[PDB]
Amino acid sequence: WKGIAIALLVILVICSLIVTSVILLTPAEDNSLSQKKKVTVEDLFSEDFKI
Amino acid sequence: VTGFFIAVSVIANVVETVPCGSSPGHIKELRYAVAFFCLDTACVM
Repeated sequence: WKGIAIALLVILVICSLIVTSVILLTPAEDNSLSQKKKVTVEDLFSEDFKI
Repeated sequence: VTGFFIAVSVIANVVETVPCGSSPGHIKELRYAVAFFCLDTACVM
């Protein structure tokens, strides 16, 4: 046999490529960025905090 | 091919709540790939 096996694995490769392309293209995953940076000593002596 | 895709569908359903692939494991920063859904859809059709 083994012709059945090679045809099968070819079809599996094609279907896997299709499904992984869908997996790559479909979702967003773009949460951008959140949270604000904490306070460090360099911030104190910057011109930003001058009263 | 039908047997193989039934196997992947059932294994995906099993994995659906694996902590690495589910809500836990990432709370400090956020992976929880929802693409599982798509796989289900494909198998179903």
